Amino acid sequence: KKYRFIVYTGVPVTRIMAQSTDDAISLYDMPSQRFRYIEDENMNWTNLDSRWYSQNSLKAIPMIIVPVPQGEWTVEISMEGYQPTSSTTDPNKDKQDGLIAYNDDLSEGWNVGIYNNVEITNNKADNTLKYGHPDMELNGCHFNQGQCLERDGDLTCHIKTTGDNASFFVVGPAVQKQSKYNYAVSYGAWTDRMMEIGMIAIALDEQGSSGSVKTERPKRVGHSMAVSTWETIKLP
Amino acid sequence: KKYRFIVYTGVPVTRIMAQSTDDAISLYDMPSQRFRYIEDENMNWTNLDSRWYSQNSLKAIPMIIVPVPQGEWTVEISMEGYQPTSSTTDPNKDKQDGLIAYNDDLSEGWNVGIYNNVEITNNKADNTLKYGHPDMELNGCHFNQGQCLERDGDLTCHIKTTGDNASFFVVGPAVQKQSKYNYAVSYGAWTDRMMEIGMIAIALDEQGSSGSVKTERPKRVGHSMAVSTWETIKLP
Repeated sequence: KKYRFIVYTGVPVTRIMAQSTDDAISLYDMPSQRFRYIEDENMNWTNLDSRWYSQNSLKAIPMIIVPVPQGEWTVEISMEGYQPTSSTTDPNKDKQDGLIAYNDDLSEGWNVGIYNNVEITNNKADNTLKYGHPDMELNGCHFNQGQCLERDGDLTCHIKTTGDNASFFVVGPAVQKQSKYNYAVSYGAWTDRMMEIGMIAIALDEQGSSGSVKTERPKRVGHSMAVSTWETIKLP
Repeated sequence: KKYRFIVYTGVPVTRIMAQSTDDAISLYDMPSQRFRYIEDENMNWTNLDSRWYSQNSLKAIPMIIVPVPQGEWTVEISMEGYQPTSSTTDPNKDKQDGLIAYNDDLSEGWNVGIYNNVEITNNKADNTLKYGHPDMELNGCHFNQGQCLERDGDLTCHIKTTGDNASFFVVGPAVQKQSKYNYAVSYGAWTDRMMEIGMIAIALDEQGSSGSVKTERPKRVGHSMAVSTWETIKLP
C-alpha cells in the first residue's frame, strides 16, 4: 500500500592520460562511483560499480551498474554529459584545463540495459547534443568535425525484477580517444587528468505509485532537438 | 491542513554585446525569465521578472524576482552558475561560441533578499567556484588572471509573508564586463550574444512540513570549499 521511492544522484569521474592536443588519450579502468542514496529521507553514500561497457582504440563507452530492490518500478533518469579535464598537480589541482568532446552520433548516447535479474520494458531514451561555434577555439582546436561539448539524456522506463541482486546498467555517450576530441591542455609529457563523466540523477518509483515529489533541475538550453528511441542496450 | 511544496526551475539568460575577446562587453536590460512552476505534479511555464540589481563600470549583479504564496516557508535553492555565449542569429544560434568568466570573489555570490512583503530569517548562502587553469586558452585568451568558469550556490532560509503578493529575489555572482573576463568568440563588429546566467532550482516547503523528498545537489567536480554569506541583500 505504501510504495517505495529511491533516488541515486552522483557525478561520476574517471582518470585519463593526455599528452598534446594532437595525440590520442588513454583511459584508466573506471573506478567505482560515489553516489548519494536516498530513501525514506534517510540519506547515505554508496559506491556504484562502473566499468567500460566496450573499449577499443577509438573510444570507450562508460557504464554504471544500478541495483534495484525486488519489485516493479518506474525508473526516471536525467543525465547531463560534460567532460571537463582537470589537473592533478599543484597549485592548479582543481582547475579545469580543457575537455574531452563527444561525437554527434545521438544513436550512441545515454540509455539503459539489463545487468542482472531485471526486465526492462516501455523505454523512452532521449538524447541531445550541444555543438560549438565554427570560430570557437579551445586550446588551439576547433569544433568543426562533429565535436560536441555536451551530450544530455532523459530517460523513463519500466523495470521488473526477477530475483535478488537485481540491477540495470546505464551507458553514456562514448568517451572518444582520438586526438580530434582531445581539448585537454597540451603538455610535453603524458599527464594524468581527472575527467568528469556527467551528472546522473536516478529515481525508482515503485509501481509509479509512491506519490513522492522532490526538487528538480531544468533541461539545459542550447541543446539540439532530441533523438528518441524505445530500444534498450544489450549486455555484451 | 495541507502543507504545500512548490518548485521553480529555470536557466535564466540575458543578451550581451561583444566584439573581440580583447574588448569589454556591454549588457542589455535583462529580459523576463522562463521558469517551470511545479506543484502537486502539475507543471506550467511562467516568466519571472529580472533586472540588474546593481551595475558599475566593471560588473553587474543580476536579480530574479520569485513570488511566494501566503504563509511560512522553508526555502532551499541550488544555483549552478555558468555563462556560455552564443549567437542571436542564424546559423549557430544553438552553438556555444565561448563564455563570460567570473572572478573568484566568493563574498559576491548567490544570495536572496526581500522584494515585497516577506521577512527572511535563518539565511545561509553558501558559494563555491571553479577556476580555469592558467595554461588553458579559449578564443585567444588564457585563464591566467584568476578567471573562474563556474560559480555555484546552495542556500537555505525561512520566509514568512507579511502582506499580500509576497516575493523575494535571488542575486547571482557578478557578471564581469572587462575584457579579461570576455571569452566570447571574436567578431569584427559589435555582435549581440545570448549569455546563460545559470541553472536555478528553488523549492518552497510550507512550514517545512510537506513531506517532500529531501535530496542534495551533487557538488560539481573541482569546486572550492564553500564560503557562507549570512546577511540578506538589501534593495536600494
